Amino acid sequence: KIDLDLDDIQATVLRERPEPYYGTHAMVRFDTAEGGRELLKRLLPHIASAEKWWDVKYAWTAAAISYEGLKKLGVPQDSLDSFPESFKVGMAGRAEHLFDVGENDPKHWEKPFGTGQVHLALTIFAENEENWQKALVIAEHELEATKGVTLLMREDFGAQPDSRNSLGYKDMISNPAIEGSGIKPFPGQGPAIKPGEFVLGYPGEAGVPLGMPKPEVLGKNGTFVALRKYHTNAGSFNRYLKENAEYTGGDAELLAAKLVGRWRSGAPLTLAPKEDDPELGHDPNRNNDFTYKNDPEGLEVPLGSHIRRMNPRDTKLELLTDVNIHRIIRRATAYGPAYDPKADSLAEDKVERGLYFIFISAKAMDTTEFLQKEWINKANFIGQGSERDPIVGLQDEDLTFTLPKEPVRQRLRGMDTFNVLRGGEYLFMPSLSALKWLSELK
Ligand code: HEM
Ligand SMILES: [Mg+2]
Ligand SMILES: [Mg+2]
Ligand SMILES: [Mg+2]
Repeated sequence: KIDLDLDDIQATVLRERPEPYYGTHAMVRFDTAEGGRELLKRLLPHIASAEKWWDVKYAWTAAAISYEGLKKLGVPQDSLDSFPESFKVGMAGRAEHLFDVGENDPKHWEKPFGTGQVHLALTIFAENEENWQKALVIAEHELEATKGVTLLMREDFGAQPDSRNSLGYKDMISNPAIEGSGIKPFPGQGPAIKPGEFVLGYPGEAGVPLGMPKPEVLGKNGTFVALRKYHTNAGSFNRYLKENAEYTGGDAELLAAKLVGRWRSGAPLTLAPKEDDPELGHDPNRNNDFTYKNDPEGLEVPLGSHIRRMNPRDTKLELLTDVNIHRIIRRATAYGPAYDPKADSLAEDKVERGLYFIFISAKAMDTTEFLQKEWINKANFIGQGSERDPIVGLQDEDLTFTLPKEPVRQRLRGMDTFNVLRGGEYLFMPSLSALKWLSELK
């Protein structure tokens, strides 16, 4: 059944990223309360809802608002107080619960981020360059027309060869299935998570709705967003694959597969353990149909590989854990020059490429802080001590990655931080009704 008011929920909460994809991220500041309210009234016609999210849509526009954004809009103090504390503090201010330290410390963040300047994040997704522009010109026009707001930054994304990300992996394969979305999960995508884990106003896994913003028109059919921008050091990554390829029989593509858990083509190593299977990788009805019940030792998908860290499935962990409450919906967008596998100079790390991530969840701040602190930058849950995620963890050359083989558990060292945080924000992705309410304040 459809249990979700799809016509009130923003499209981005349920729509997969288009294939191929083009778009733009835009960070906006509200100079005056009335400027903010007006921008929303002008954008609101162009914010698509999640109606028939399984159908084709050549472009849609998303909007998500920071605490500072809500404050400036004039949201009353008793409504501001109903948002979680983490959201109030903002992402930079919560760096300690995110292990955003070292290279990722907020003092190094790119300009708009981490300062409270970002009030409104606008994202345009599109499947061809023509509808990207059509929606872009519409966005730019309404911005120009709104005195009282200024566009802080703007960056285009997508147009990647074969849609691969900034390290050449097929991304956007595994996202949680939502009970009540109207669509049965792809094989191996189950189980359908209770809808209140991802949309406010609805029961979660524990049977009751999560704490949500007040009044009901502001919080219902909304959700929370963790937006993070990374810079990718593909030079360092490439040199790492070459240096350590001896440990996977000279095959650098197998080593790239062991660090993520999937070949760059998308095939998971549980379904393609010895050689790539690019047709498997491209097929949504095949590329996710697996668990780890027959791989308890990480011989196929290593325990500390990226996808297995982020979604352990039936892996035995240290402490009891309901994986269902630690899921996140991801929208990844690669930006910058396309990834090149032969490029391994030091200067390749200086090419401005990377990823934007929009992580969506009714408790997005909690789950992002949880994943960052417990499953990316530690390995106690998998019994590998201080090993950290090879793709996005804050690496130290003397930390290791354990690559299980026959009959020896090989250890690798000398990793650099391959994806460096350039900034981020905790945002609130409001319902279509809540957006209208915000535009009619005061
Ligand atoms: C920063 C650079 C990152 C890169 C290059 C990257 C890349 C990937 C790739 C290639 C996959 C496999 C494709 C797929 O399963 O859809 C994946 C899966 C996943 N990643 Fe990341 N990712 C990054 C950051 C993050 C972060 C910060 C998080 C969470 C805090 C995250 C959470 C996940 C999850 C939940 C999955 C799905 C696992 C599953 O259901 O099997 N990723 N990522
Ligand atoms: Mg949307
Ligand atoms: Mg490259
Ligand atoms: Mg960059």
